[PDB]
Amino acid sequence: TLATPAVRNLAMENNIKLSEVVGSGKDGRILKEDILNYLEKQTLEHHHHHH
Amino acid sequence: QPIDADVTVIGSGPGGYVAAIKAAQLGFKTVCIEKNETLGGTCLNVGCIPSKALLNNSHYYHMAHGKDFASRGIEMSEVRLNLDKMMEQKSTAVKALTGGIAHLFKQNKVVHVNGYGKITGKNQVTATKADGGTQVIDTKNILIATGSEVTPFPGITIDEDTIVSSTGALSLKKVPEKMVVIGAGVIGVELGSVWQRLGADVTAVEFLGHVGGVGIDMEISKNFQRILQKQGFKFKLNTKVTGATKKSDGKIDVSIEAASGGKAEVITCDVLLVCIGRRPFTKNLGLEELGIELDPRGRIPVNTRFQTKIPNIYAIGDVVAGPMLAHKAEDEGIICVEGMAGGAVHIDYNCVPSVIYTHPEVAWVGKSEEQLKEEGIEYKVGKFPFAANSRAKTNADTDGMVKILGQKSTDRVLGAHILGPGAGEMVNEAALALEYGASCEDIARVCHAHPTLSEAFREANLAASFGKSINF
Amino acid sequence: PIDADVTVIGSGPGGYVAAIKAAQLGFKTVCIEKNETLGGTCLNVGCIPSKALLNNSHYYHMAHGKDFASRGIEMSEVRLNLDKMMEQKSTAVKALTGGIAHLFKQNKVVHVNGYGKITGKNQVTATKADGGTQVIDTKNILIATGSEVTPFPGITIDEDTIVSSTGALSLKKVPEKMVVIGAGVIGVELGSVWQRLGADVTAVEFLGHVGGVGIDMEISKNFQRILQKQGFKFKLNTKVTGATKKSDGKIDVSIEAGKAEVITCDVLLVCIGRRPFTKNLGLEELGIELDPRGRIPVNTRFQTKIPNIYAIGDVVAGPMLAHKAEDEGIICVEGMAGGAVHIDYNCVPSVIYTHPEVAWVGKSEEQLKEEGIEYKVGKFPFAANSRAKTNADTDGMVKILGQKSTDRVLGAHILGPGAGEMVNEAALALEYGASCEDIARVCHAHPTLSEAFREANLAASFGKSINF
Ligand SMILES: Cc1cc2nc3c(=O)[nH]c(=O)nc-3n(C[C@H](O)[C@H](O)[C@H](O)COP(=O)(O)OP(=O)(O)OC[C@H]3O[C@@H](n4cnc5c(N)ncnc54)[C@H](O)[C@@H]3O)c2cc1C
Ligand SMILES: Cc1cc2nc3c(=O)[nH]c(=O)nc-3n(C[C@H](O)[C@H](O)[C@H](O)COP(=O)(O)OP(=O)(O)OC[C@H]3O[C@@H](n4cnc5c(N)ncnc54)[C@H](O)[C@@H]3O)c2cc1C
Repeated sequence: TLATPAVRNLAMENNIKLSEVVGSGKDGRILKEDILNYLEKQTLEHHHHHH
Repeated sequence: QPIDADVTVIGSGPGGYVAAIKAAQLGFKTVCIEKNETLGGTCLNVGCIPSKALLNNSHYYHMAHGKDFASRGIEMSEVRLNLDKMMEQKSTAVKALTGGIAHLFKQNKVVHVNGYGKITGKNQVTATKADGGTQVIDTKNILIATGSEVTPFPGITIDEDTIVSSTGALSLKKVPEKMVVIGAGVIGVELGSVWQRLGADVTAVEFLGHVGGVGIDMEISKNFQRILQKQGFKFKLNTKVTGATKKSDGKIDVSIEAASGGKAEVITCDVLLVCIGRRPFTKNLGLEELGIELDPRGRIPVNTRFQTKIPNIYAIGDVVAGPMLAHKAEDEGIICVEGMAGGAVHIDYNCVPSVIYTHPEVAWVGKSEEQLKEEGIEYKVGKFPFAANSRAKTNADTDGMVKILGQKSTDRVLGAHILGPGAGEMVNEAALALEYGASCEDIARVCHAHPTLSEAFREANLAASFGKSINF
Repeated sequence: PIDADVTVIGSGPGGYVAAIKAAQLGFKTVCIEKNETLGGTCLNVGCIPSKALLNNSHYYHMAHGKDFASRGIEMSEVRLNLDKMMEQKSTAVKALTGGIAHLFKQNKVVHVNGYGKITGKNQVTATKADGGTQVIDTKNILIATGSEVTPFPGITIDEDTIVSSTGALSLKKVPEKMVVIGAGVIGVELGSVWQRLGADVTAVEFLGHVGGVGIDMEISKNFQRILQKQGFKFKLNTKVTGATKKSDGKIDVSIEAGKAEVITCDVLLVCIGRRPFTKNLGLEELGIELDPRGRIPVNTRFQTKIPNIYAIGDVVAGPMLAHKAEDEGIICVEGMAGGAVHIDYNCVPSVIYTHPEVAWVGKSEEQLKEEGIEYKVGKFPFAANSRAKTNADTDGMVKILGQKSTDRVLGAHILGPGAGEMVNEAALALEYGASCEDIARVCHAHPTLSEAFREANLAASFGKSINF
């Protein structure tokens, strides 16, 4: 499970578990843009079809 | 005396000789065919190596002849140039490196065929030596690495005497009093700067509006140009050359005019260097008979595995698309040959670095500000000047800066541009950062040795990330 | 009558950088400096003046010797003007120290010139050179008091003939014979400098290898060999019984494994090491306990027993390097501000600025054995590197140590040209937990020295380089 200090801080700062973010970088590294993508899909989610 | 082989490589330039060595290391029965007296191609014989040598030597001559050394308390009586000796040091480097390739070929059991290669069949290459002595090679794969040649300038005819290409410029028998360079790209600037250092009065004439060729960052280019002019290097940009004529005294009248129109004038020189570019070399290789057509620029078309229209025939290096650089050709030769062993084949040209080995040096990798604006990418900018870098200051070598381009919101590094001391080496750290998809902050948190030039690289990234650096 | 959020004591690489960062993050910041100029050991008597002289002496050596002649640069006479050389050194130092002042100004860092003592858990007192004190009331204290020259038991430094670093850096004339005690990083640098300028130089060293602690032995060995061909002489596995100043001005040096012997020198350099400087600081007066060598114990946030008083730099455990100090300063103040704090010293690079240079980051071979790790070895010589070869500058090699199982890079060691700059690429690779193979597949510009690094990784990964 690969992620730099800065990426780990961003995740922790926004209370994101690293296990629920799939990386897009080399060998599945988790990049800042992945934390940001997740944070953004997390807001759009409140408007997705469900029941 | 025919020969069977798994991979036949035509050309021993950076692309050919590396692909050959590698093909052998992977178990392929490997033949490499080269028409010239020595291996190593354009880079080693008349390119990278001799120019870098002259760039080194002429730089030291400038330091000695000038104020640099004297400010350091190295007082030398009377500094004189011995051009022959200087050229000797250059040839020595070429000899050793070209000879070294023969050695590596022998060590890896690469079969070296000396003659002009022509593809005489979908699975056959024929080499014809000078004396007409022929040699046939039946092979599974053919790798075309036939490189590039000087692009001629219409009207002006190169004689490698007073009208020279890069090749003649690297072996002038005396410092020209006055020299004009047609083209202010990477290679023209380097060779121009060399002779300027040695005492030549030098002017480069360029049709476009900036020095340094395609992809260089506008601000980097402008600062570079400015510094070169301070050194005495002269430029006429947005200028066209209409012709040149040999006068009766031997000197040369070059006629120019604005690229837009008019302002027609005439500059006179002792030596004229035509340096407008290079182009793919495929002469008498037999592509026609094979039905392999070229693109409108002379390049052999290839897919992402470097295969041509004919699945077992491959091409790499200067002879195909992409940056015409030696490390690009080598990479291509490696991954192509890996592909023939069933490997994956992936290269991104946006990750290939460029360097100008002048002083200051210029190096960059990735995307320029202009390339970012025209792709509609949103970005931030961090800069750090070598003036505030400790090792640069301590050496009184303070021209230039590092400029980092980051994506505005993902902090992803998009490009890194260096003008100043140690740029060539420094850009490789940036290359590595790109491979890993580094963010500006990432580089900022990595411990860098102090005092080193590389801290300027660190600081620049810190400024891009945090908005502020520490020492500027 | 003045107070702040953070008070840093000492303006070293550690303190000044911590100061500037403290300010930038929104902290009312004060920095206290006993000395006349800012900078600490690095800028005034350390990195900057030694690198200066290494540069000027390297150039002198090239002009005076065979090098420039082989390039077709010919000269009548090459004469040294040591005053001018020293002057250039000084210009560099004045400029850099002044830059820090301008930086404090720019960042609104309050500079206080005086010997500071910690009088209360939230109060620091700075006693000027004329008695007139100045007091600071503060929520946080950061101790960056750095280090001093460690004296040699029974040898008496007078910065004259028996000089320390400081003295060796400012000699007034070139010594005919010079003896260096300690063949560590600094010791070799300063010796080389004078060795280049004329001095017959001899270093004497208790341990059995030049380079200080942590250097890979293969590298240390080739490095020493190379220095020897330059004329730098070594007595290793040797003890210095003591030094005897003699009457004709010279100095006899008592040495021994136990096979006694004596060597005479015109100047003696005492470079056995450095130690944390904590004198009259108010630690004993506050309940703060040191370790045997004299460092201020701290946790993974750099705070002492007293959770609002931190310490960093040479005054703490870890490699006594400027960039180590600067990094610590930064992550320390980030931590005061609620941020995370971690620094792995295995990822702190080291550099020797002789020619050829030496530099490394991560684990030596010995370290890997002493920890029982299974590893591979890739090497590549600068003799086969195009850039090195074209400049006729071919000594040394790059050594990569990778892990047998995961092909991960564990150590990088560089001997030869551009090693100082090159190790920073190695550092960046470690941070990403790069495999040797990944590095080999990163396109490096040709011709560059950095290709030796690329190739050494290729060799560690696959078994073979291309160009060797
Ligand atoms: C003055 C100068 C300076 C340069 N500096 C740099 C630099 O600093 N950094 C950098 O990266 N690049 C530099 N280059 C560019 C670099 O030289 C080229 O990118 C590089 O040589 C490309 O290599 P290649 O293997 O594709 O082709 P080439 O190097 O051109 O090799 C082609 C080889 O194939 C042989 N050949 C061609 N056809 C046949 C045939 N039919 N049969 C047998 N043999 C054949 C040729 O004789 C030649 O040896 C410089 C170039 C010049 C001219
Ligand atoms: C000759 C030499 C060459 C070196 N070269 C290198 C090199 O190339 N690379 C490298 O990384 N390192 C090098 N170093 C080591 C480097 O100088 C130190 O590691 C670095 O100085 C550590 O900085 P610091 O902030 O921790 O302490 P220092 O730099 O020593 O700064 C501490 C400052 O705090 C001040 N101070 C102490 N106590 C008080 C007090 N009570 N009140 C007020 N002020 C106080 C001191 O006056 C001093 O100015 C070299 C050292 C020497 C001697």
